[PDB]
Amino acid sequence: RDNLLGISWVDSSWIPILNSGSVLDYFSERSNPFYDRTCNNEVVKMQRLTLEHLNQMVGIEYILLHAQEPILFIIRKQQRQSPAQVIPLADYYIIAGVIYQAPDLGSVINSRVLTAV
Amino acid sequence: GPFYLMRELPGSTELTGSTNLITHYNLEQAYNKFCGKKVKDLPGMIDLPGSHLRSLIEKPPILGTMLAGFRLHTGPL
Amino acid sequence: QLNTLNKVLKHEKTPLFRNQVIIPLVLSPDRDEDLMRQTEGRVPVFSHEVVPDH
Amino acid sequence: LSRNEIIQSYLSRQSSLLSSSARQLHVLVPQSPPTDLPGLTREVTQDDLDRIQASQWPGVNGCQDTQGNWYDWTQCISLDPHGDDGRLNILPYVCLD
Amino acid sequence: ALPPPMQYIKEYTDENIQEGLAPKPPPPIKDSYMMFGNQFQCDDLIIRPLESQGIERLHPMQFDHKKELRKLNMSILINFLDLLDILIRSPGSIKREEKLEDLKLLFVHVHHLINEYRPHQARETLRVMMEVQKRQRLETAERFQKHLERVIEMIQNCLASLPDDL
Amino acid sequence: GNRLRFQLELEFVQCLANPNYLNFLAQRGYFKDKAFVNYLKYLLYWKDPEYAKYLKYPQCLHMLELLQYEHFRKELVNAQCAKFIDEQQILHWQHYSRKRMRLQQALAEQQQ
Amino acid sequence: YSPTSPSYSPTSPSYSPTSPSYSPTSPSYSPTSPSYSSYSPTSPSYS
Amino acid sequence: RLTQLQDAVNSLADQFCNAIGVLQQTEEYAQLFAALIARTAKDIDVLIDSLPSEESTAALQAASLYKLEEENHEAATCLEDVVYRGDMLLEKIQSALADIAQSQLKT
Amino acid sequence: APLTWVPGDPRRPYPTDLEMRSGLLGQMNN
Amino acid sequence: ARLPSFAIPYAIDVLTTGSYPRLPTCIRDKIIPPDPITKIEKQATLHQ
Repeated sequence: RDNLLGISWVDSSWIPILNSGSVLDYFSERSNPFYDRTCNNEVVKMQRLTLEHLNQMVGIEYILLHAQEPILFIIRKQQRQSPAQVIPLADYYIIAGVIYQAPDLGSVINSRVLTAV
Repeated sequence: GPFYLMRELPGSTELTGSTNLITHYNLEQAYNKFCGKKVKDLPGMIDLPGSHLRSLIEKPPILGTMLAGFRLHTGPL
Repeated sequence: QLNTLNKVLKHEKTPLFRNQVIIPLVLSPDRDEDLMRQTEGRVPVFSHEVVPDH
Repeated sequence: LSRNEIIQSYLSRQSSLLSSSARQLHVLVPQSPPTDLPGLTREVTQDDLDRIQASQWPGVNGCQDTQGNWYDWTQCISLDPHGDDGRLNILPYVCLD
Repeated sequence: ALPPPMQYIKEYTDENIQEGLAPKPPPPIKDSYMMFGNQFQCDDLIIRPLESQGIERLHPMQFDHKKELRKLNMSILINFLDLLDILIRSPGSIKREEKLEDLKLLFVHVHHLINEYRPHQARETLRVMMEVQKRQRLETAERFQKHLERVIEMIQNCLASLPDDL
Repeated sequence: GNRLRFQLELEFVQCLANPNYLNFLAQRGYFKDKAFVNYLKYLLYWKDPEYAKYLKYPQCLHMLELLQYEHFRKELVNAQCAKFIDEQQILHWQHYSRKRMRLQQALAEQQQ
Repeated sequence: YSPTSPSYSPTSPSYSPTSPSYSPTSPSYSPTSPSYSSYSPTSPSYS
Repeated sequence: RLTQLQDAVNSLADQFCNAIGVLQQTEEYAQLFAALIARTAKDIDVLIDSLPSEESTAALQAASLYKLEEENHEAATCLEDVVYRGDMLLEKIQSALADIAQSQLKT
Repeated sequence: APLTWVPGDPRRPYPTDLEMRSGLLGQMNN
Repeated sequence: ARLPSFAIPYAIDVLTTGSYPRLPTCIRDKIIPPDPITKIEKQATLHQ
């Protein structure tokens, strides 16, 4: 919880069972530090075959953005004020069943320059 | 039984794919009448019996006489 | 010089950078000649190791 | 799981046949009632130890085959059990590099 | 969850940070239960566990592997033909589950016989290999013996060479 | 107890056969400490047959010897090192097995 | 010093990682009725 | 050999499963499937006809390994005894070549 | 070597990280 | 269910000798530098 950018979480048993909706499910788990046990994404784990929960009423949600079938599966965290209104919060990208948080442009540049100086 | 192996023969049964329902339930006459009707509808019979709403009827199916007689006035025009 | 040159440009009026978020689209094992030549020979054939590493 | 395409089905035949594969078949080995230790309690007969090292023993040191060619455990036997051009090739039992 | 890629170096290394004589010695051969990886992997066990543990045995103690494997190959083809026969008569008959279960039972006995063969092969390999080693040593010794005679042949050639010069 | 010591040491030595864990330890700086080299020198008791009898993954022993050369630990901090060593290990393994099999089969089929 | 591969390596954990819990062991579903009314990023080198 | 036998047994089943699957899912398919099954079945039979009833493996195995140990010892002695005397040759015969070389250089 | 071992195949010669995490050294030290 | 081949020469190399003679040696050739000879063989090679 010190720095979410500097944490990686995985589960080798989950890695064989992985592709598309599977990714949403893995993220949905719970123990992943990025996933919140509060917000709305917890209640989609409670709901069944939901197909539009992010629109009519709103809240913090996690949705797949871009997907490559074998490994690459990018997830985006949105905060909706109303249907047809989306506010992007952050992006968590999964490479080879390893979840990282997408580094900011300015934050990454500045920290690495500090390491170089 | 030194040989071993040698398991059970199934035993013949009457339920098979062989008998079409035409022969299985003796509906061989219903299929013949269907073919005859196809070679030769309800809407046609209705238009022949009468001059010539369906959604309302389907929805309905899914779900002081003297004053009524006198109330006739203020119409027929 | 380039520490200060870089820093001045950064602190000069600019669009917010913490806003933007870097996301990778595709990773393929096919030989890359463009990527290699662009990165001056270093880091070629965008593999899986290279995105957690960089 | 539908498969059944003429092409998909045709691939199955070639792959399965490759792994599996006038008689040219191995000589039928009659069963031996006494084995070297328990069956004949012959224990070690120096003769048995001498036979295994140099003599041809039909099943202890090799496979006889038909046509008389003798194939030792290290060697690979090529034989044609079906009456067809394709020949079953039996790889070495020991395969000591 | 909370766990990382396992806890890092600790305990034995802390002990090891000493000098000359202070570190603890090696542990004794725990001849009992251990926990490598996740499996117990306890000691004192066989190589091919009897099929009697976990499944039925359709083969008598005579077990002439070569004859029983041939019978089991036949039972499997005949049982497949019977499964086709259940399909002729009643696909839904209770026997269909039994025939599907009985064919699998047969495929497993063949693997148990193959497991008997693998030690039959380990035992044979332990027996041979030293026979090839034996022949290679005798041949290498014969080569040296022959090379030495040929070296002595060279010695006598050198003797011929002294008169050859004279 | 000595039982827990034996079990933890067995698990650690079997885990050392992983190039990923080796690169982990090398990057985290555990190798630079003079305590870990003494621990490795003590860990050489596994070469005895009575101790090697309990080793499920034997690929570790040879690797352990390399760790004593004092130049293997200075390097291997790179990820390309783990890449290359795991590549060669899995290549030796799979190619040995499948190449023996395929060579035997192909020669038996071609000679016929 | 090694084959076709990114020509750069770093300090230690570009990012530090973690892991889940023991998976072999876990709870159950315990449900109730409504009462009554492609490629491969594997180490094997690609051709 | 044994791995090939296991794979052949597993495939014998492969052609059964596949045959029935095809059926549930034309004549040439059944013909080739039948030929496939019969071919692989005969191959499994002729492969089993290989590994034997076998015997010894201890009684003869133990006797043979003991004889092999004795003969390995005696062969090691013979090869070394030859070797001590073999290396003896090169030892002072190269010093005889060095004596000739010394006499030639001293001239 | 597994007959079906393939480049995607997870099984590996080192002790495998996943087995180290569930392994005693990984958990008992924590 | 299939059981596989035994280690055989591999197990022999394991139990008797420890120096693994399998896999690649390129590990040691590329990572570990060679150990230098002492006077015993330095001058020996000198005189050969």
